[PDB]
Amino acid sequence: SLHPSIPCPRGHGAQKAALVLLSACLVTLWGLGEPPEHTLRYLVLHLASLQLGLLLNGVCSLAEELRHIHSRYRGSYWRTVRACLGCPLRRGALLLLSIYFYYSLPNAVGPPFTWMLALLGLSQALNILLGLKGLAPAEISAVCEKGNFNVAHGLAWSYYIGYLRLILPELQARIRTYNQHYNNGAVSQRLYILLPLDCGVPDNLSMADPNIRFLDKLPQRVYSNSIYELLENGQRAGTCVLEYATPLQTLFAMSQYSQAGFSREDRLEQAKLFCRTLEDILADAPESQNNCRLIAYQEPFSLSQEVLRHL
Amino acid sequence: SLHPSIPCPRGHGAQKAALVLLSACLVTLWGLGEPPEHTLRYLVLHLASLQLGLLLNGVCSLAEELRHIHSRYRGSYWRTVRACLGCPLRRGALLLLSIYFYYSLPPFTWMLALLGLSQALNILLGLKGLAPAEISAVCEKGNFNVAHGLAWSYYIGYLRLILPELQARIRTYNQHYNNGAVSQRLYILLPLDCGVPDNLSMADPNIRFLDKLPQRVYSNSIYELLENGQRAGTCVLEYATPLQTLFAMSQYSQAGFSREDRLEQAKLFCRTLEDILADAPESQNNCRLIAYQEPFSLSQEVLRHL
Amino acid sequence: SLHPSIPCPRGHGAQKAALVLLSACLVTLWGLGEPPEHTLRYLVLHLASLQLGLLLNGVCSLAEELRHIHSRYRGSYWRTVRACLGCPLRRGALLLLSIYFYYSLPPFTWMLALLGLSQALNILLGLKGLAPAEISAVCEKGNFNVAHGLAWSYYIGYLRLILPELQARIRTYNQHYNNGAVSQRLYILLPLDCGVPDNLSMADPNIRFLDKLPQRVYSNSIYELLENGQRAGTCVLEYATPLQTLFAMSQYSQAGFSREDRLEQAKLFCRTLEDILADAPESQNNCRLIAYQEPFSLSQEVLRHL
Amino acid sequence: SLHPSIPCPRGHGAQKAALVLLSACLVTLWGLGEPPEHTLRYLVLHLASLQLGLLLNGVCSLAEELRHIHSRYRGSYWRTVRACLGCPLRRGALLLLSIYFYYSLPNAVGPPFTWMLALLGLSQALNILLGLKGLAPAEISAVCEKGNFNVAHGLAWSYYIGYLRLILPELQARIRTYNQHYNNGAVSQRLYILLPLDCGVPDNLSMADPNIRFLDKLPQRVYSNSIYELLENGQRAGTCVLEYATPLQTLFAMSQYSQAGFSREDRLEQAKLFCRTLEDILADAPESQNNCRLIAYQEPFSLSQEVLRHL
Amino acid sequence: SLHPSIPCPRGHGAQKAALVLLSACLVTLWGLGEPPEHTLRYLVLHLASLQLGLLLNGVCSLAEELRHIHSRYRGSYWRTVRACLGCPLRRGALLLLSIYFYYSLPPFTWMLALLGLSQALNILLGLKGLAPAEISAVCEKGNFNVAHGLAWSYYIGYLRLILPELQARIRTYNQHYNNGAVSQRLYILLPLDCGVPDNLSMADPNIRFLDKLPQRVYSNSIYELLENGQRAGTCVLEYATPLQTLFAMSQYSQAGFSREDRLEQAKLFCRTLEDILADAPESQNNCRLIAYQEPFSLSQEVLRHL
Ligand SMILES: CCn1nc(C)cc1C(=O)Nc1nc2cc(C(N)=O)cc(OC)c2n1C/C=C/Cn1c(NC(=O)c2cc(C)nn2CC)nc2cc(C(N)=O)cc(OCCCN3CCOCC3)c21
Ligand SMILES: CCn1nc(C)cc1C(=O)Nc1nc2cc(C(N)=O)cc(OC)c2n1C/C=C/Cn1c(NC(=O)c2cc(C)nn2CC)nc2cc(C(N)=O)cc(OCCCN3CCOCC3)c21
Ligand SMILES: CC1(C)C(=O)N(Cc2c(F)cccc2Cl)c2cc(C(=O)NCc3c(F)cc(F)cc3F)ccc21
Ligand SMILES: CC1(C)C(=O)N(Cc2c(F)cccc2Cl)c2cc(C(=O)NCc3c(F)cc(F)cc3F)ccc21
Repeated sequence: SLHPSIPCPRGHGAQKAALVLLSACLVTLWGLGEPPEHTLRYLVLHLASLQLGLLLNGVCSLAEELRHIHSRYRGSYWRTVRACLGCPLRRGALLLLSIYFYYSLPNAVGPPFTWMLALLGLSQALNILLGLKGLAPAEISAVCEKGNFNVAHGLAWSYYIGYLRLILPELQARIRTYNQHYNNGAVSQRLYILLPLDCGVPDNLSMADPNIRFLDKLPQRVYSNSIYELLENGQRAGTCVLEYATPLQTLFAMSQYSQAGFSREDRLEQAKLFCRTLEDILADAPESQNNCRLIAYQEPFSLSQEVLRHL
Repeated sequence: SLHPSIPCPRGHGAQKAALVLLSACLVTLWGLGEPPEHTLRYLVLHLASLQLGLLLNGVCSLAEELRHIHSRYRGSYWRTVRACLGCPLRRGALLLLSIYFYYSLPPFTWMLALLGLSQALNILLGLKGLAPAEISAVCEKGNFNVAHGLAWSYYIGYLRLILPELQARIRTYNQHYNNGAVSQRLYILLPLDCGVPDNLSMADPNIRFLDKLPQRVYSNSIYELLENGQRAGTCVLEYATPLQTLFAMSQYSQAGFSREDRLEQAKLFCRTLEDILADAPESQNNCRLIAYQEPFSLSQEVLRHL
Repeated sequence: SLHPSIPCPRGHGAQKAALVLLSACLVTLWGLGEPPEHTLRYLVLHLASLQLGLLLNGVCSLAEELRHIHSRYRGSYWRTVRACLGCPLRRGALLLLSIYFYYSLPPFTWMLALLGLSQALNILLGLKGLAPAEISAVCEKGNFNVAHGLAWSYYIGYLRLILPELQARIRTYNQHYNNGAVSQRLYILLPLDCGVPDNLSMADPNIRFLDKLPQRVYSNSIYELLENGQRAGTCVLEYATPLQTLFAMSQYSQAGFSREDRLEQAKLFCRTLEDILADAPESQNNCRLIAYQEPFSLSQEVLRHL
Repeated sequence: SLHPSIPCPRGHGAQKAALVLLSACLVTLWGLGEPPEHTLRYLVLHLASLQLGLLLNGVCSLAEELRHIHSRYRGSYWRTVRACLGCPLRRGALLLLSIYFYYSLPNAVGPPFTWMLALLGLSQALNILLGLKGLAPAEISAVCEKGNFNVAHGLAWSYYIGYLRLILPELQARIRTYNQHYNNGAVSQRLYILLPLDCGVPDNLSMADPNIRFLDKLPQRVYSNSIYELLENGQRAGTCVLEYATPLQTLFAMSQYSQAGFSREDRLEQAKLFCRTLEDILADAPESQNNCRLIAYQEPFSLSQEVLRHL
Repeated sequence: SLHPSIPCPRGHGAQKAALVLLSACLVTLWGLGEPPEHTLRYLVLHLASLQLGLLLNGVCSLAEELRHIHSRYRGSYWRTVRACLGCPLRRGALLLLSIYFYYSLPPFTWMLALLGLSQALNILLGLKGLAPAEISAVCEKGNFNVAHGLAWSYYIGYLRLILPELQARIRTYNQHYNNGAVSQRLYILLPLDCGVPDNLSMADPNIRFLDKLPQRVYSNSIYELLENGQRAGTCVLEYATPLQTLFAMSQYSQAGFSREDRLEQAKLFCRTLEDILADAPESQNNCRLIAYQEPFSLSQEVLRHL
């Protein structure tokens, strides 16, 4: 909600679509009136074949993982087996069910047991070699945003743990001291962290818009926060402690280099994700309680207008 | 390499396994000896079913992304369809070819309904789950890991700004004071357990603080290294704060960052910091990384690198 | 009564629902008018199958606790069997009667093997899930809560030691001072959001710190109760520290305790603390519990109870 | 590990036994060689009946949870439905599967759809009213321990957050200062916390055993901690900051009161669980960086011997 | 956008031309409707002949690089074979498959000898020469250009080191100058004709040299911009010395750098310099590129950008 261009967390729309598709398929099956015994047997055989294919792919992965057991898996074999096949005992039970219900049940549509196993191994080898069973970017994004497999996650958490959680307490006291000592307008008691989505972070904040102009270094493990006054049609509508977000600058510098594999599309994606994650952390932090305000913006507009409307 | 516990980049053992499995499958198919027209039809049907399942999964993902199209994909349907279904042209051609072969190769709509029901059950319950090893491999290949971002930010923000002047400051200190020669390399420690005391001396009594390097300010601390009570050497010891941040991430509940994930990302962070510092112009053998896993004397490990 | 958003203890709505379901079942069996012998035979068979499934689940539980027998049950097999199978004599008699009826009522070993397989599948995959509402009801009934312990500790540890002396010290401060006299009741605030600032001024500027009560010392404070900028009274304001403890528990990842559970336990803590203080011999209406949920004027809410 | 009587966390042995039983059942089925389609159909129908019974139980639970919607569920029906029927879409899909399979598949042993529904409703009503489906205490304890549904966990976390986390940092400095002043042996730099499993906590630690005697009050929120010395055959072999665990005292007081429903067997179980939870928290917490040691004991034995052996 | 004569990056017009050609071929095949077996056999034979010709060309290339194996490829035969034969596995499989079709489809040795002779004549006389358009496309695809190196060196050596301090020096001179403030940007001139005078006075009398910026001895210059004989502003004009380097390169005979190539590389240099400066962190709109070619008024062109 910081900016309309920042994505929201993934919902359960896929589950709802799956439920609707299941209902439609059930309605079609009831309408056609085909025998249900064949339907159940074929569905069980299909699921058994899928489980056996997953087993074969997991074994193929285990073949390479066995050389990583000493380093990535603390020298334990059951850990590697679980990482290759998911839950060990549940998958084993599913495999036993597959074996029992394929070696016994009739197979009108499907190969015989050992011939089916050979053909399925051939198909799995073809999938591994040619990469047919790949992951579309939607699934990769969902996995990344579910298990927190990102770089924006790391950058935002580092920003909170290292810088914000350290200056948020003393910020109010220092602002109050500056207001009391110097009787020359008023200063808002919240640091406004700017979040340029396009990751364009100049070293000089005043160059973003001439209205934002530096006024004074806020008096004081040595944090220097330059305060800026906001000119509205040439008149100072107020002043505030304003600064950029350095993780966005590090994201941009990551995109510049060639040892990152981090392109402009990925840079913008991570900028949006970092802004959202920092919003979450600051919303649910004890230090950030009417203390700091995030101002996310994408240049298509003047910065002073948004800073003032948030003021 | 950096440490025996640090996982080396993934090898091609999966390709060797695929080759072995392909050889075994060819051997057994030749042994059984059945006409290949039936095999071809069955395999084409299998790929057709797999492609139809992928299409249904993409349809569900499209229904999910209908509410994120305007923000994630700049409000363009082409990007959303490509994200949910892979490459548009390639996947579309593959699905069309599979459908044509499926219709040509000898119930017609009943099979489609059964396949749709099976895919809906797979998506809802989650039978075809992604194994943790596959997820880790994909994330590492695509640089979708937290440690990569943390290490790159560490290099860009702190290392790149102090390494050029570290040698100059060390030389100034050496020409300003003597015995006691400080090493010209920043010995960055990488404790894989991620338990970092706020002071080196607290972590190990064999390590003593000596002085502070001359200096935004960048204060560095030169430490005394002890052995049997005698000073063996002095180096600019400095913990890698990204590991402390990983530990704090694992502490909080909002991160969803488990201890096993913490150790794995510590290993990845050390490895990618090695990779970054290997080719970094600012790194000219003036910064040596030390990785140690307590099952230990830290001072002995530091000296072994001297 | 304490707050509209605090859940009252569960009544017997499930009993009414069961009665309605039983009445509907009687109505529908009367409507069909099926012979009762077959109905009874099938009901007994279903109950025997459920008993056998419970027996197999208890066998699996006993296999699990065979290694815990030394600690959980002090090396006693009888207690282990009772824990894994409920009442020993009653469950044993019920299982024996069910087996006898199943043998008498008209495959036998095939059905037993299939029932064992079904129970193994239920235990492995986890089809027989537990409803979260049922889990919450069981926890509330059997005191398997966290807020229960939190509130009992807060009452026993702190309230029980200050409530007798709070009125005496309030009176001492009243006679020491002059005319609005401080209220002789403790207005313990209970912010259900669990976000407690260290100072009341930060929570609400209209509330101001005024003085400290005279004294193993409890430094209870006396605050200015400003309405429209004028002091309408004086009393002792004191946050509930178990709320801060629950907040810190929700913050950490080593608690298995989420924000939804945090609000749930704040509700339960307020409810059971009020229940304890209602019957507390030390409490003689000398401490008034004030609770609120932020959607708010704190000073006006406090003045309402004044 | 602290004491042989403290129960270890539940392992996956239950699933191991389940897999063993499944293998035995599969072997038995293969030996009998009954028509596999009959077995699969019967299993599907049994699972459908179980799902329908769970649906009826969830509906009955909702019938009482709906009156708590305004307070316990923040006034939302979706929350109540989710809390009564588990995951909404997954449970709905399972229910639709059960309905479709029962309405279509033949059943040699099984009532017709409406008559089966009536009989299952009667059985569910009987189970609810009479409590026939009695939850054995072992599974109740397993669920409570898995989901942190025990007062011991809350008391341990409160003990850590309120008291230990505020004194453990400065404890080392205070002990070092006291050692600097009074050179009259040396005091251990680790706080020892006594855990009486019998929940018998006297007000004075000295009266617990003659060999333990209070020496001096450690100089400093008043965190006055009394140091105690150990009389090994009349000699002060060691001295340390020793005190009881007040959560165990509160547990004993709870057991004394009749308004807690907190019996003696439950008191012992909760004492053990509190000890183990505090062990875990101190093991992983940063403040307890080899700063505190827990001495858990149960009187069937001298306390001083255990304290010395831990020293 | 920098200049009308600056070429845009190569598009995909050839893809559209191929689409039109394919459409015409499909239309004529549908119109004629000749049997497809002969068409397939002829096309397969033609493709196999093309593959065999490429194989023979690669064999000759390998015979050439048998002496460069130890210099260009560090003494590894596999890299040399890949260089002379494209992707090893893909092209090897293509050649094997083409051979398999060629043998399967029905003299044979005479055809192979004739194909070898045709390849020998193609290589010796260079019939399959690379048109300059294809060479330019490959160079712009793989970034094989003199302009690329020149612009990258200009950015990394000069612009990246003077863009930051230029604005500070300009601000100092602005709060040092009594009388029109100088612009805060570097107005780099990019004369596409590459005829650069040693001074701006010779370029146009309407532009006057005024002063030297305070100072690495970069020592930029500030000029007077005369409009109608009166000063309209002052900017830090500064030629692009890589253009002079390109001109001097074209002058000499050892460069192999004709005037056409000189103009092409000047245009490419300007385009890639703009591309680099667009994403350059040091560029904060403090350096405005100016390009101009006489079919001209330099002073008016500079005033337009103000
Ligand atoms: C960013 C690189 N990085 N990635 C990861 C992962 C870890 C690190 C890392 O190690 N950084 C770091 N370590 C230092 C140690 C010393 C020293 N003397 O030892 C000196 C340094 O440079 C001053 C140090 N720096 C760089 C600057 C750091 C701290 N800092 C930040 N941080 C971030 O923005 C940020 C981005 C991301 C992502 N995560 N974070 C949080 C860390 N913003 C600041 C704004 C102001 C201002 N407005 O004035 C002043 C600051 O510094 C004053 C505090 C100095 N204290 C710091 C700790 O205690 C000793 C010295 C600010
Ligand atoms: C809270 C953590 N925790 N969870 C469980 C379970 C057990 C404990 C625990 O161990 N607590 C504890 N033990 C101590 C021992 C010493 C010592 N020197 O030995 C010193 C301490 O700190 C001063 C001790 N503390 C913390 C302070 C505690 C008592 N106290 C509380 N109570 C709670 O908040 C609370 C929350 C929940 C839930 N349950 N409770 C009841 C305990 N509110 C207070 C408000 C004031 C004020 N502003 O006026 C002053 C207080 O105490 C001043 C000194 C009184 N003391 C002196 C020593 O004897 C005991 C009494 C207050
Ligand atoms: C839903 C439905 C009816 C369906 O559409 N298919 C696709 C399909 C084929 F794959 C193959 C042939 C026909 C159809 Cl029609 C399917 C498959 C099975 C099954 O058991 N496949 C086992 C199996 C193979 F068939 C080939 C193989 F190489 C390995 C393997 F392990 C069950 C039900 C279905
Ligand atoms: C696994 C297997 C073979 C099994 O062991 N039983 C136990 C059992 C009975 F319950 C009932 C009779 C015999 C057996 Cl033998 C079972 C039941 C069904 C079934 O459909 N039960 C519907 C159903 C009822 F019959 C009575 C009722 F009150 C509600 C109800 F919902 C399917 C498969 C099995």
